[PDB]
Amino acid sequence: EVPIPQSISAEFKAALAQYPTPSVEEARSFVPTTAAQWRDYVQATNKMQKTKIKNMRKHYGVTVELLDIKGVTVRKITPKSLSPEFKDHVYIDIHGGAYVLFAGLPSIEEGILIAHRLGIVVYSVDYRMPPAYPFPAALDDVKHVYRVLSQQYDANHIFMGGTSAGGGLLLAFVQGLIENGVATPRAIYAGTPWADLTKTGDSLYTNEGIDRILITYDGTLGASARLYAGNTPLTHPKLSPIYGDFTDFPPTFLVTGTRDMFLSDTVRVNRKMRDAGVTTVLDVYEGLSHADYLVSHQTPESQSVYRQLKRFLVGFT
Amino acid sequence: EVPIPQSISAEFKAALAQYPTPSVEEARSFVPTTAAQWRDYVQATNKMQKTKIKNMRKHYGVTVELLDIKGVTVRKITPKSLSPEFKDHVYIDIHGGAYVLFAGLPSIEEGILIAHRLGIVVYSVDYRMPPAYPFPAALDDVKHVYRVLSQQYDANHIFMGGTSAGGGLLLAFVQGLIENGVATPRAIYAGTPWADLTKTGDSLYTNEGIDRILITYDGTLGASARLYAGNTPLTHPKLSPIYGDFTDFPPTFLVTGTRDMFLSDTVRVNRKMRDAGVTTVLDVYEGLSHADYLVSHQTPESQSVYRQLKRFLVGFT
Ligand SMILES: [Cl-]
Ligand SMILES: [Cl-]
Ligand SMILES: [Cl-]
Repeated sequence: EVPIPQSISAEFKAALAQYPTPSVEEARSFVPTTAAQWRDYVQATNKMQKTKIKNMRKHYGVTVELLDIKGVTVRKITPKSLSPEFKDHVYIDIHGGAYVLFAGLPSIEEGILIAHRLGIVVYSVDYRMPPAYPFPAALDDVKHVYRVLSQQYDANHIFMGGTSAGGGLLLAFVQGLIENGVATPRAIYAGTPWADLTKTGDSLYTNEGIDRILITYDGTLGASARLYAGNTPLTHPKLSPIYGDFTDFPPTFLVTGTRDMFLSDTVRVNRKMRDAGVTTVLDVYEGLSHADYLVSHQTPESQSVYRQLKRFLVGFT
Repeated sequence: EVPIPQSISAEFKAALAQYPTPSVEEARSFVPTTAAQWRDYVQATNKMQKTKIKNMRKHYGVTVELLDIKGVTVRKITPKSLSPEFKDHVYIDIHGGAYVLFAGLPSIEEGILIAHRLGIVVYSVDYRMPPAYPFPAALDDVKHVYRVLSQQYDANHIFMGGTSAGGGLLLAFVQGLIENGVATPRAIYAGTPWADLTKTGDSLYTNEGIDRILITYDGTLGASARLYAGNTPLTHPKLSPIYGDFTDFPPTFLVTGTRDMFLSDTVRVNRKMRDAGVTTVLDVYEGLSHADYLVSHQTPESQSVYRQLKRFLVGFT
């Protein structure tokens, strides 16, 4: 069949060995259909994640300050020391979770890694999600936070980033800034972005059962897309920003992996950006699934992701 | 459950639909193990490729001149229209063919595309191959041709590129220049390089039966590696340049695709280059198999490859 990737770090090999190869069958059949089933999936998953966040916060020694910005919950994450290159810049993090998971403290996982590994202050947006708040609630929240932080720091001193759903939301958001004539962030990061909610990217098929994190589109992933979308067609560019326009995008850093089910959508975004004359850096990791650099963040591969992101953003300071 | 990639061009869809792709079992089914077999296989395959070349020549209207450079056959390819930015620059092409295919006129397939689409004079090296001339004959040939051309043009006015085996050979060649303190070419291109002759890259397993050009390692591909290597262990860095040092490499453009069995080798090379401070641009195409931009060159995808390569190299003139 398929061995653990032989050329990856021994640390990452150990990480992969410790999860059983989960079941495509069991992932496909897991689909909430009632309000109580969605609520409990979300609440139980978030409770599990909150413990990880507490440990990470203590480990890296970051401060986490709970704010309200124009009615949006935001957590400001400050590392023990800051990189001099990022003086007077800040980073706005848009978390992932397939548009249904990781509200509250669980939202700040990547935000902690960014703050600590880049040495930059991070504002992680705790945006609204279905079932209660489907599209466009999350987009409205990001807009309202950016309007405040852009006035306080200047657009050209703001970096933004997000993984997975947060990456897709970010692309949709920047598309909206551009079509409304509003100044964009200096540079952005999209980690394995959910750039198309439909089952269109080839790797959704070919890395089914290979991506150890997403596993398949056909269970909660597609169902989470439909819940977020409501009666909006899934090809609407603010749901699926691959279908929007990338003209005038700020320089973008895109991360994915050879086993990632969102490999295709990440490279589709890269291609459409380059065709629009956008500056991009694509960084694809051997052997890596969707967001593996988050899931297994104490690996050389994870360190590499944030090292290369730092080098990229430093270039625009 | 593996549909034709839905977002690729109509032209590339027609190309994939109409191609009769061998099963993995067929491609394993057999493999030359004697002289009759290797010579028969090579001749038959080369005959078909010769047809493609004669037709591409006619279609693109390039001029081909037959050269002998220190006993090495080289074909000089001049397009009907030259790009002004490439005045006094030339390109050296190192063809692919798994180190056994496409000697003779068949060798110039990518050289034609490069000459026409970049508008640059191309020297395509017709290097010696097994079974008659195993490693290091091809590498010696490239060495000889570069010495003469570098004298003629200056190294900073030479670009070099290669696809598949030719890409691997070019990486090995450039490592050798650097360890001997010899001035390297200005910038280089490696298209889906064979950077590791062992079955190590994860995509050799995961894109088995998905990559429509290579299909599987475990047929003629792995056999061709062993024929080329002879009794040299496959991890020798001049066979498998992923195991060499990429420090001081010139800026490199790397191309691959999400279905490519050499996706992994390509991104492994990219990661070692970036870790060694090398400037790279990585361009991954949705839905594309090994060298699909050559096999199906009359597609928007293929045009995009060379458009992006041209942009990259023009930046270094
Ligand atoms: Cl997610
Ligand atoms: Cl890149
Ligand atoms: Cl080849």
